[PDB]
Amino acid sequence: AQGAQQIQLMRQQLIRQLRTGLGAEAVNKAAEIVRAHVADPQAQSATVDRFLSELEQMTSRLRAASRQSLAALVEKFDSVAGGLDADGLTNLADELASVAKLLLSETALNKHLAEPTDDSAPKVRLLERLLSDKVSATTLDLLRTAVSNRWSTESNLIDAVEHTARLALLKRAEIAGEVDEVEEQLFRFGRVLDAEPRLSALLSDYTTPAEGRVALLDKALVNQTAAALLSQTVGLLRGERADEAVIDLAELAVSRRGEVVAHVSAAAELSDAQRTRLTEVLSRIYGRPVSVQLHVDPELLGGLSITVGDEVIDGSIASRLAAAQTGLP
Amino acid sequence: RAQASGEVAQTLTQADQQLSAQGDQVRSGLESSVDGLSAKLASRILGVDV
Amino acid sequence: SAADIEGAIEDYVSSFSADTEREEIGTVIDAGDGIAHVEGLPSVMTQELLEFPGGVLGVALNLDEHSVGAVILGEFEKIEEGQQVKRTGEVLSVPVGDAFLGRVVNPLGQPIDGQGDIAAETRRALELQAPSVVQRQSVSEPLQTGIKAIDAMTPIGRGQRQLIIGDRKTGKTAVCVDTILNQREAWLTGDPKQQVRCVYVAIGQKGTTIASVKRALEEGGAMEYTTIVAAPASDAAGFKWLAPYTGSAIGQHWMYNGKHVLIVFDDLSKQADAYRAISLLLRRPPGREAFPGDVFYLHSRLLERCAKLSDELGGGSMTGLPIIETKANDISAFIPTNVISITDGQCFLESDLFNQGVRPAINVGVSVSRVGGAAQIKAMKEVAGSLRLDLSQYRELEAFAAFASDLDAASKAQLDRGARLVELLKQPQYSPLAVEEQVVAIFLGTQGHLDSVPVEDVQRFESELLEHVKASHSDIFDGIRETKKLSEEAEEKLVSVINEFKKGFQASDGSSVV
Amino acid sequence: MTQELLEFPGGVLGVALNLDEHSVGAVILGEFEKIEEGQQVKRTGEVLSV
Amino acid sequence: DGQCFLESDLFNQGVRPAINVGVSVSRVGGAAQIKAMKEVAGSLRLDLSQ
Amino acid sequence: TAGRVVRITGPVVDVEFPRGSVPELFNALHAEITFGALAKTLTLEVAQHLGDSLVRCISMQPTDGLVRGVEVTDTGASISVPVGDGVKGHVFNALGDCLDDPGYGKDFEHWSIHRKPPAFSDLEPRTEMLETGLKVVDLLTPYVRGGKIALFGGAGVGKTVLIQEMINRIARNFGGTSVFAGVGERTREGNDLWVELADANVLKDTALVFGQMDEPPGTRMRVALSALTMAEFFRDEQGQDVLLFIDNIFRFTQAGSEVSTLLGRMPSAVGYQPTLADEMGELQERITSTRGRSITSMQAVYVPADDYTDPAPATTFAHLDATTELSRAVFSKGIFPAVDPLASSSTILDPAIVGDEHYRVAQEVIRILQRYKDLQDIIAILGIDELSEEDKQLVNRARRIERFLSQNMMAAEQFTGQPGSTVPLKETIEAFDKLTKGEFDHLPEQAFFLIGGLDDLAKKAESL
Amino acid sequence: TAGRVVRITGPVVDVEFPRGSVPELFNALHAEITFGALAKTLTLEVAQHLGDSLVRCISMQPTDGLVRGVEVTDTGASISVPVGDGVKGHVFNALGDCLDDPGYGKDFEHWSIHRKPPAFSDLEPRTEMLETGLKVVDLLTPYVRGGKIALFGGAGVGKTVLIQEMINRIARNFGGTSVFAGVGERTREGNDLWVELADANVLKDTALVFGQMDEPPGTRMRVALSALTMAEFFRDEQGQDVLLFIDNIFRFTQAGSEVSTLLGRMPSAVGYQPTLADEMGELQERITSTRGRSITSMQAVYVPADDYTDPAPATTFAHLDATTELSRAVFSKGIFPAVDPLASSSTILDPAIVGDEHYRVAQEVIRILQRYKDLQDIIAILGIDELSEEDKQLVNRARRIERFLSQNMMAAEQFTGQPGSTVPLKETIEAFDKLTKGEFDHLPEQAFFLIGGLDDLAKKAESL
Ligand SMILES: Nc1ncnc2c1ncn2[C@@H]1O[C@H](COP(=O)(O)OP(=O)(O)OP(=O)(O)O)[C@@H](O)[C@H]1O
Ligand SMILES: [Mg+2]
Repeated sequence: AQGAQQIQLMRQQLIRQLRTGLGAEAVNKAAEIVRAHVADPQAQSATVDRFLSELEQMTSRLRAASRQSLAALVEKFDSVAGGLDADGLTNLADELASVAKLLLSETALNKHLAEPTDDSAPKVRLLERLLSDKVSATTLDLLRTAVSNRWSTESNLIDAVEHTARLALLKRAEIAGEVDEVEEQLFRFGRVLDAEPRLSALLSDYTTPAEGRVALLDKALVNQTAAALLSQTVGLLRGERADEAVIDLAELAVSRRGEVVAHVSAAAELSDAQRTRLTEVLSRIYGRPVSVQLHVDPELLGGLSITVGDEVIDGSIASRLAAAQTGLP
Repeated sequence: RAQASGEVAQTLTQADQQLSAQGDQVRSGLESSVDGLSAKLASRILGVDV
Repeated sequence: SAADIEGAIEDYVSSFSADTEREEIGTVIDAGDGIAHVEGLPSVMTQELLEFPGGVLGVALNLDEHSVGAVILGEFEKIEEGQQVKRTGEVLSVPVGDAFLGRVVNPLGQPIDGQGDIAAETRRALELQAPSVVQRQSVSEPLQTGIKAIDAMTPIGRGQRQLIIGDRKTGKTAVCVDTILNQREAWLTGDPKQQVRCVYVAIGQKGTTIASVKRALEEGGAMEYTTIVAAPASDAAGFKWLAPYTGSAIGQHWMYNGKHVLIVFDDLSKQADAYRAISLLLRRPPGREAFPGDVFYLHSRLLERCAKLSDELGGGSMTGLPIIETKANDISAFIPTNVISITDGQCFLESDLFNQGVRPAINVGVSVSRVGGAAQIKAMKEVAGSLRLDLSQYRELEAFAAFASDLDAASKAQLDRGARLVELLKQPQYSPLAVEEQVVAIFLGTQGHLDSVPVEDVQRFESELLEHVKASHSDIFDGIRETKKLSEEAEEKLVSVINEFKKGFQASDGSSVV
Repeated sequence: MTQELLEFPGGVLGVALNLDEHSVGAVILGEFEKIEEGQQVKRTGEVLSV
Repeated sequence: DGQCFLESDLFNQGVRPAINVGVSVSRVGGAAQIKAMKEVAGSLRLDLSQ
Repeated sequence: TAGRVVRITGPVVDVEFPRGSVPELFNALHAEITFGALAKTLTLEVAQHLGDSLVRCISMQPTDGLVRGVEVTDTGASISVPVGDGVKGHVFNALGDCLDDPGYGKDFEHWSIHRKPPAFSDLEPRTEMLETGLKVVDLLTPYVRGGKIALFGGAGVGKTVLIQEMINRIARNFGGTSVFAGVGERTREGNDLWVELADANVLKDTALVFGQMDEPPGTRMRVALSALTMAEFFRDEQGQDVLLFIDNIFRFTQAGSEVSTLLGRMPSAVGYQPTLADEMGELQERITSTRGRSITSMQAVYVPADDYTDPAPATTFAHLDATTELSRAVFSKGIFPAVDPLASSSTILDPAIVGDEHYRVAQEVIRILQRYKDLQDIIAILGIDELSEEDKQLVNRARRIERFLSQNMMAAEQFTGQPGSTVPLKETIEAFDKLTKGEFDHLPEQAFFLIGGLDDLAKKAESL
Repeated sequence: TAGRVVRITGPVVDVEFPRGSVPELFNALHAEITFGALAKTLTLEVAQHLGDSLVRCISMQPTDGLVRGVEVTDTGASISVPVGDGVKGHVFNALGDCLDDPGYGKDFEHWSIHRKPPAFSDLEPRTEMLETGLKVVDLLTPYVRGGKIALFGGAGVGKTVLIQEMINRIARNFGGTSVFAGVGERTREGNDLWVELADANVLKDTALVFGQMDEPPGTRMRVALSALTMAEFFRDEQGQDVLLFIDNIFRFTQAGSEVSTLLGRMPSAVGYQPTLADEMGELQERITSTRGRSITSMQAVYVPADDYTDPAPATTFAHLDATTELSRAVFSKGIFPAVDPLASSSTILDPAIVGDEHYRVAQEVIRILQRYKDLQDIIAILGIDELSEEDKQLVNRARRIERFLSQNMMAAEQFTGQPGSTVPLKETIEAFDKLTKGEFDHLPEQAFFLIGGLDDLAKKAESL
């Protein structure tokens, strides 16, 4: 009886690997057929339309104390900006970046300045003596709140000063009416520096002298807003990857506007109608205004893929090929 | 037990030969079936008629 | 064959559909030694099955402010930094059903015996809660192991939790395999109330050892009703960690349907040794013997899922036979100390008894069953209640073996009795006795019929007597079996046939008997 | 001061052992149950004394 | 490649250099001796351990 | 307003709270588990403040299925048990939720399990003796009103029967109440206890709190305080004397060490928590007599490695005042309640607390039983005839003494049908004084078994 | 495109790579050392991914001379070593380079050191006995042809001489192919093996891979896998039966324990890596034999501090079918080969396989020696004349069994001068059956010591 079951199971294993190889050949031939079908632009348009219509039918790193302190610092920056002007914001961003460099270099000063206290008055006085003659008074008025508040780590004070300088530069960009161009260029440079891993890794020079990275940016890489932002960021990079830093710059820009960036992948650039339909559909899905950073690629031929936040909605010939290929018996 | 073991080994050899012949014969047809299966799966993978 | 080969693929094609549903994504930041740290997955839940793009699985056993620590269940090599990790909506869950009977499965319910795919009947989470105080019932009916030294002195009732604690190569696997083999006489009768099912969870065994156990069960027909959950040492720490919960789920499905189940954990020491690896790799704080703090909660939440259910829940039961490997007989180590306190009883195997010729080597007097006589049929209670007393008196008198002639007659008799009871409890492996037979075996001893047989012949005398009575006087075994009591008339006929046989029996010295 | 006796709002006392650059690790005397985040702690001005 | 385990209890009881012949060993053995010593001492360690 | 889970590492869970809403430690917080197969209202106990509005907590239930960012609501109070006369007759978990009837007791007054022991000025300054009425207990190992008794039980040595007996004793003689703290209870034997006390109909006088082994060490630790808080209500408010059973205290220490390791605290000696003695005292210093009413306790106590120097049993024995030990070697003789008169002991058996006559009688009984426990070797190896006329004149008294320590007791009333006897203390002393002097040698051994005193001894002997 | 070293600490190295060029786990990286005599190309194995595109690697060769910022190039594949009939008769290092003839293997087929073990479907339990001709082995711990044999033993108890003797006995007559992995083994005995195999001409069928202890942890780890992959080639791709010797397998885990703390693994118990069981299983499961193609493994296992409770031996025990078990106690009594007959064990020693004639004698010998070890404590203090006549006769038989289990091994010529002996299995069973039944109690105790069989026993007894 063991032999009888053994021969039956040998037969069953034979038919099973038969079915497996036949399914593999079938899915490979279907892959070739659909890869030939994907060549036509009308077919890609149909695929993206089907996926878009289907969809139509369908600060974080910081801990609590630093989070509250950064929120309050931005609330005061709101009051400062309500009276600011472009020419003044230009200097505000540079002076905030200068004090960020100071705190990043004179670490002994920074550790005292970031001390968590409610009676922070001495720290303010320490700043008042040290900076009152070096930088304009508005920067001091904002750094007063930056220092008085509480921070979870000595790093978050520098982070908040850098963030405030970045917001001031972005506010200059917004008042000048370049809100869209600066975002476009930030994403352009994001994808560039993500595709150029040699110069971008060389930009993460926080072990090397920063002015070299600054001059390298000036030589290699334009609206003066994006250039100022990149130069400030590489000057204050503190070991973060340059590409992931510039992409965070763009994320912050679009989130400051109020929207969120949804990265899109497709075989080719769609017409304006598809872009507007996709933006409206994504806004419906996630309940916010949105901007699409189309990272077109041929490898993901067919369909349409989107990733926003930590979530994905993916449709492509390749992803559905993976789904079909992994389901074989 | 030894006699039954010999019978089992004979069954195993018969299985080997029968399944080799059946595998060849059935793969002969599977080669044809594969074209239609792949044609239909090309439609299912695309999510539209092809 | 061709028709079904093509039809299966045709139906697969027909049933394929779009995966358009949105899902959350993470990315691996660290990977090493079986652990992967995944950033993102904000909505992840503890113990959630993550899937990595090479077709790999993780458990999401640790969640930090910004990272998820996932133990990897297999093929860890294929993981890399930057890999897109998707989350399933599901906590650790395994298929269950009668199809698992006769199969070897990994801790995810996937077949590893190389036979066809298992027909899943249902799916159960590995970590559902145990039956509470109000759902359970008293452990009143036996789980016959077919080992004389257990069923007579440390009995196991179905619903009990009995620890096979001992050294290496001392007969633990042997004892539990005999327990599994003995259930066939119950299985062959299609009454689910008698019919026991078995699950042999192999943790950290080498493949050929699991195969040896499978062959020993096939040789005994136990694969009609026995499942093996195999975490061979080749497989990741996570598989060794989840094998017992997979077995417990497979058994719990049968238990809640009203079947009776026997779970053998072989060995829980390596379950703990695997959870320790997982925990130390996840940087959890260590404690005694480098185990994590919850190493008790690891085993308790397992063994306490063994229970006997009330009539309101079908009356089912799951009987745990956990095995543990002690080091230098230190039953005082951490994990042994834990399981000794979690389990209802302990069948201590010891290497000295094993070498002295006392096999299955249970160190009676130290071994105990807190359930006690409730796990025995009335006949076995009556016949074996005196056995523990006689063996304790022998455990005292054995020092006087040198002076058996000076010893007082009343205790000289007890010494001669004890030696023969010890020989009576010896038993070769893979030869479990039905209760009907070991009732008579113990009756030969406690009622003093062996007293004239030379000690060295006892094992054969019994083996001959039961062969005579089994073949010629079956009504005795039939009575004990069908009425669970050794009635006075059957006792008298049993004594008559014992003397009938004992006149023909011949011993080593050629002497006569009585 | 090091080994200063600090009073916590629940009437509780503690000994200032580890004077860090910006923090003061103290051993609480009595019901540490009554001690929690954000509580104002003030100086007795007395070294550990009875 | 070998041990000369000097037991203090042998040293005290007059056995000096105090080599514990039982645990001590030289695994190169006879190859580290001249033929004469291999003759006369070929098994001296085992005789003294016994 | 409420908090958020931010880290989960097994039973340990970290909860972020706003600046001004942080809970004080040992508070109970509730969280959601919504995945259907594991849905729960997870209970968390605040153990530490990690700083930055973030609290490190230990879970009372399996954290499987918890999600980061899930809402956590502070109850504003510690784990609180229902207390009252209504908890008698019911079985509870460590969190004060009934198993027999979910949702029961939620209407009762709730007392926080974390409360300080009686003030120094309220304690009793001298050790009163507990007249339970059991001969062997009253004579050889007098219990203490407000003290603790180790109970070295075992399999099939009558532990549950002695438990039922002491429950009946306190409930009927003292008009009191009993609370059974099952720490690390095997679910099987917990159900066995539930059904056995229901059959004996003593459940109506007992409140059971089971921290089952199924549960993380948080509840296996806090259940002793849960039961002790029910007892503290019965003592402080209802004015009853109480008998708090703990089974097993070593598992309370073990769960404390497991929680200590989970929270990240460096282990002490053998591997217990550094706070070992502090929390063992928090539990034990609270079982005491106040204002004329007391909580007595019988604590089943494991002893790892049989080492009475291990920190856990050593710390346990620093508190408890008596030691009752049950032996199979005595149970197998039919001597119920099977208290081993020689292994057992009490710190009150000194002529300062007990009277001088009591001490002398108990010491003579111990001397006779020691002689017999030494002679049993001769009895077994050489027979009784090997003993001299004086050694036999002693053994004849020893047999009858050890028999007379047996008693027809209210727990046996379930099976023998005969009522359980309560023997006054003076009568026990005046019985064993005469019995040791030999005034009853002429009676057969069968006359002394399971008899409730001296007048009952006569009633049995003269009829036999 | 290429990477750069960032940090160096001992044999472990940290290497940064561009975002998309990070190498997979267990890939081989090459980095140059350019100082003087140390100048060499350095192989590193990727052990971990540390994030930020960093990867932590173990240097197969000493890091001395290595410089921060130096370029590192990934091979795109794991460590690969030559496989084929041509590697027989040659000596290799873990990296697969020939020690004897540099550059020899660079044209062979190269197999990755790392590969999954065979499926559970490919495995069957082996039951064929292997006759070695050593009394103790063939009787009490018989070996399995196609199984995983082991020679446990503390430091100095003779593992290397025993493994070389097993090579002399098996690989000499064995018709198939043989492989010898020197894992953390002494170089001197490796050379003695090389020249002995060369002299016996067995070398033509023996492939040697040496990672001797002078080599850093990386190569001490991967040398076992490099030899095992040649064994696995001879198994899978050719079918020719194989022998795989390994001295010493313990070092494989030990090397890992040296790197674990540098790799950022928290240490476990007495101080091994937490992965201990996982690594040891991933290695041992590959040494198995699939159906129809055998690998007869013979791996000597070091036992730290002679403590068989050490996690490493305790985990190794699981992966073996036959465990010869040396001990310093037996070695101190001159009972070389020093096998502890009571500790040693074998799965094949069942009457169903070895036959009742063999099993009976083996179990009787074990019973006698166990009683002897039980009685030694008495004998040392009370004396021999204080025993029963039966115990005393058993003692005089056990003392002779102990010394008859000793055997003049051929590899132990240098230990004894006299030539070695091979004792057939039938004669072993006959001799020990006679011994256990007292047919040699009249011979002097010394006649059994280091004698090969009954004829030599008689000749030596008549020499005394
Ligand atoms: N009851 C028995 N009678 C005779 N021999 C036995 C008995 N039980 C076990 N043995 C012998 O002991 C050996 C098996 O031991 P077993 O496999 O039970 O140990 P184990 O607990 O499984 O150890 P490990 O799990 O470490 O392998 C075999 O050689 C077998 O013949
Ligand atoms: Mg086993």
